[PDB]
Amino acid sequence: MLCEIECRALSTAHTRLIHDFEPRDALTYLEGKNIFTEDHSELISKMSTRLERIANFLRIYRRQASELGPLIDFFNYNNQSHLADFLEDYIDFAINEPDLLRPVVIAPQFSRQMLDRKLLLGNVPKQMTCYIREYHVDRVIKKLDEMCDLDSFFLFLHGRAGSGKSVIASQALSKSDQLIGINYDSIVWLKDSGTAPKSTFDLFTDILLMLKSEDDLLNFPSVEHVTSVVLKRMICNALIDRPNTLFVFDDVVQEETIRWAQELRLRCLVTTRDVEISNAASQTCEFIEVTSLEIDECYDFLEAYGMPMPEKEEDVLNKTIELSSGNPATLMMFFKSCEPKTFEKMAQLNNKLESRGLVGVECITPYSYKSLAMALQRCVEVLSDEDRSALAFAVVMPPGVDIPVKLWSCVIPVEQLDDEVADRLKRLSKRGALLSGKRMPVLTFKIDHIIHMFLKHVVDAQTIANGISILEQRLLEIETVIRPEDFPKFMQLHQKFYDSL
Amino acid sequence: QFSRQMLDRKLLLGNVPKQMTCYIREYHVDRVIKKLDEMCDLDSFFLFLHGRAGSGKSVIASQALSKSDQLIGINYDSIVWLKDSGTAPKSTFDLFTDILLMLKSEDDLLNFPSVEHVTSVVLKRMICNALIDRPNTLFVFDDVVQEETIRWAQELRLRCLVTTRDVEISNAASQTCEFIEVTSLEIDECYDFLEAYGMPMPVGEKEEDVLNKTIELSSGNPATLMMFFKSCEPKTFEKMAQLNNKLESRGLVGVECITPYSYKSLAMALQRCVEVLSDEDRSALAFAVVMPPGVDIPVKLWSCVIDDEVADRLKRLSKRGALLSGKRMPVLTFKIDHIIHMFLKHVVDAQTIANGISILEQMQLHQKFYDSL
Amino acid sequence: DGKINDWEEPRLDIEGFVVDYFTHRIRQNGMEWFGAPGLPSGVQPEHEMMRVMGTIFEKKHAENFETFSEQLLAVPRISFSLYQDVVRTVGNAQQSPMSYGRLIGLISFGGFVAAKMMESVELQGQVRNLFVYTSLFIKTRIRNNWKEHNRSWDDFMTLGKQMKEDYERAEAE
Ligand SMILES: Nc1ncnc2c1ncn2[C@@H]1O[C@H](COP(=O)(O)OP(=O)(O)OP(=O)(O)O)[C@@H](O)[C@H]1O
Ligand SMILES: Nc1ncnc2c1ncn2[C@@H]1O[C@H](COP(=O)(O)OP(=O)(O)OP(=O)(O)O)[C@@H](O)[C@H]1O
Ligand SMILES: [Mg+2]
Ligand SMILES: [Mg+2]
Repeated sequence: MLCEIECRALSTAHTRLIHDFEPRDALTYLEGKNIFTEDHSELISKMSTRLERIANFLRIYRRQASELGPLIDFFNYNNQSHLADFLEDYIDFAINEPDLLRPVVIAPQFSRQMLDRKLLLGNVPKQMTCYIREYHVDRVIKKLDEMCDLDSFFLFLHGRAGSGKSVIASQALSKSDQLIGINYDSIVWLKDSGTAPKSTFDLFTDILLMLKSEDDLLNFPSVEHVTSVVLKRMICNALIDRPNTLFVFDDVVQEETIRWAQELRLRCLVTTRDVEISNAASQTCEFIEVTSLEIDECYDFLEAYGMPMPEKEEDVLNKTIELSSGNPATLMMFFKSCEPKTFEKMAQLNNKLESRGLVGVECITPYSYKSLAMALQRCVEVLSDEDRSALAFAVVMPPGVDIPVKLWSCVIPVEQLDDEVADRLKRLSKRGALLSGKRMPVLTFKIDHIIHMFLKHVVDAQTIANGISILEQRLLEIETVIRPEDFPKFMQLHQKFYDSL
Repeated sequence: QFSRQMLDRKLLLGNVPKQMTCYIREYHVDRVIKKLDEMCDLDSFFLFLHGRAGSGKSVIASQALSKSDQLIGINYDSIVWLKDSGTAPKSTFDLFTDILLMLKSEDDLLNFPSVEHVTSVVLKRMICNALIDRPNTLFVFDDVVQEETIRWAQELRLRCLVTTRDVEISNAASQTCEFIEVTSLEIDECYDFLEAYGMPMPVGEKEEDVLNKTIELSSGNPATLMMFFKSCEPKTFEKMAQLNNKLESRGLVGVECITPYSYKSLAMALQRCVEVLSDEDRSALAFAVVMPPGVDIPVKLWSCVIDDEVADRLKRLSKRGALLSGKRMPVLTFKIDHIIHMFLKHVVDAQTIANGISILEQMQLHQKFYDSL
Repeated sequence: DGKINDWEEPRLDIEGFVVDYFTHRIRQNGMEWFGAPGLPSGVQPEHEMMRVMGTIFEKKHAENFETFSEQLLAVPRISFSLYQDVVRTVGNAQQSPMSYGRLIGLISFGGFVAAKMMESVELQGQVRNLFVYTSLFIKTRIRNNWKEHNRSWDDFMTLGKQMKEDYERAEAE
């Protein structure tokens, strides 16, 4: 049995083998060195095509051979030293001059054509070319490049629903010309979105089908009554033929997927909303959060996708940006909704959002859900009993404020004290990016506009009242900066907001 | 790095979990390796890695097989690792169906990924036949609960490494039996452990008092410590102190959370440990709550709360789950760890404590404690 | 016995034929499968013919297209075994495992289901899986057959051209 490196070599040699390798030339010889049995030979010789034979030949060789020597020797024995040297070189570089292997041996042989093929066969979604959040796309690329030589790993691209994780993941893989081909030998992109108990299992049944996409699948087994161990063993077996595969698990919700990926020792790029699932790992974990688009980033977005570019006209735009809350998913739900190109009809929308929720700006963009709301519903349904409640009472709070704990400790339901409100608030920001916070000068939390617009039309308004006037009882018992302890005396600073209910 | 890759592919095919490297309790790991090495040539044996739920058995087991190709390579040809956790009657059959499947070839498996409906007796005949085409194989039965697993193992003459919370399951093995106890972590270890994972590391009594308070409240439980570790963000002693008081107030549920471990808290873990005790012990222990934790208590004292039908019915709890610990020489005394107490204190129905209380005042060396209840 | 055939050429990967027809049929419904992978060299001549045949086919053989689509969509998640169960009848009945007829039928039926799936974000994200299942189900059958039964894309192309005309010839009679 070969190791991954010895298999990468064969893989890298493919281009050469397809040109002048005829598996039959090697049968008598390998039978002689006791590597192939007469059966392996017929399983190989019988195929109707040379590529078919090469494919059968390589599966048996990876299983039976214990090193490339016999194959290297064979090629010199058949006067095809050009193939035997390539395999011998690859290995000598791999062992004695790594990090030179890719530059010298691997990279030389690889074209954009081959790269775009790997992507198709990998099921990678077509790369968006309009707006390209360069910073993030290159962070992914840089990290996938420095991690590429770890046996297995987890690169987490986490962020709020719609932040643009998926789009980024695709761009990083489609944009680079090194990653898929040089850094990694191939890729497998699969969308999870599992929520049921058998979701992870179904996920990995596909991975199995994926890794055996070029095997005989005439009698591929129904897996309805197969156990998890068996599914795994089968995936491990199939992995030998697929060295250095990058697995992209799109939209992971259940920590089970992380667990399986780890047991299978895969190299992974995971896109998720709940970074806490990474806690299931014991493997090397790296992260990159897809944060909300900055103020000027929303502009770049609005620019390339049509929208004009600005006194009182600018204000109107700044309002979209405030309501969009830097969420690319929501920002896009605007463009497709603003028939005109006038900041007017644009304003129409903005207002409608201020009048109905987000359901107003309902749409049919390339995103999965109709309204970012439905997309947030799921995040909410995966929260703890307590958190889902704490998150509910955050309704009664101004969007875009750096309000400190004691102030939150009012509306959020619960020796020690209310450090726990901080804990619940720290979780709603970790598991869904529903809220956020800053370490200093003094620890605080914030609730963005879109997530406030969401929270509004989701709780029997009889809960807002009960709370808004339960703060109206905590204010009496006691600007771009944080209100000092002497300020949590009043809530009138934000009255245009605390009263417009 | 080929011999490394080979060792690692053999491990990946054996369902061996990827070993944890950040922290390695070298003593126990080397111990398992050494013994497995000196037993490799028998016909069938039973190395028993036993310890409290989450003391680090499973983790050590993989580290043992993952260090070098000494075991999986020289001493043994291949390995098969399966997590049992069996609790029902057909469980053993189900566990060995997986064994059978783990033994066939790749094409075999593909064409028949499930076992036909056969009798447990027939299955064993099949396992037995499949076992000749696979010599010198080390089997690892992770989390064995029922003795039947061990007995079927003997019936098949398998060389096994077994991880279990209950040492008694070995009273089914007739041949070779070696043991290795996975004890709680000494203060030293907990420090190396917490350190390895970038935990603070004290400067001064005040900070040390905090770390030791945490070290104490977990009785050196790797699983609970790790839960503490990942629950400690900021990652400062002020936060540590915060967690510490959350435990002493709410119980093991205070640091409940996702970790490599399959249970969110030792609570759920121990819950099943209890469930597998003679109703007599499931209540013999479910009383020891109203007692001072960490303190050595001699039978005579214990008698007053649970003698010989109390000097051993309590000795069991120490062998079946490690919920208590026996200590003889000088006096035969049994102590309950703080972690265990924290467990009972919040499970033993709110009232069975108040009644065990009264019938106990027949003590104040532990004033702050007894009062607490 | 030999050396690199039509169907073995990168530009003719069966996945290209499938992603394409799927993207196509879906557009013929106003919808647009934004999740579709990208074609390494854009739409190919052989891809266009597939659309034609795939179109001719859905018409004259739409028989069980809605019955089968029903069976496929009657589950929270579509699978490969289920998919194989449903489609082991599309294109052939009671034969080479992959005749031009079966190929067309499978891709035609696949694109059809792809559209229905799109008309519902719940059953949407699965178009990706249907793409895989359709690609693999054909792939393993063109494998050890097309060479010995004398099939190829060029041949298909020759046959597609005639069928295309003979069909438009009748559309005006
Ligand atoms: N660069 C971009 N160009 C166009 N639309 C974009 C871009 N980045 C994000 N979007 C918008 O956000 C969604 C696309 O990206 P993406 O699906 O990554 O968000 P997401 O974080 O993956 O969603 P979820 O978190 O629910 O998986 C769609 O609304 C899409 O239009
Ligand atoms: N280096 C380490 N050594 C031991 N445990 C560790 C280490 N790093 C983290 N842990 C934590 O230890 C616990 C897992 O240990 P392990 O699986 O042996 O326990 P166990 O004795 O098998 O429990 P059970 O008896 O319930 O199976 C988890 O909380 C895991 O995160
Ligand atoms: Mg996404
Ligand atoms: Mg275990």
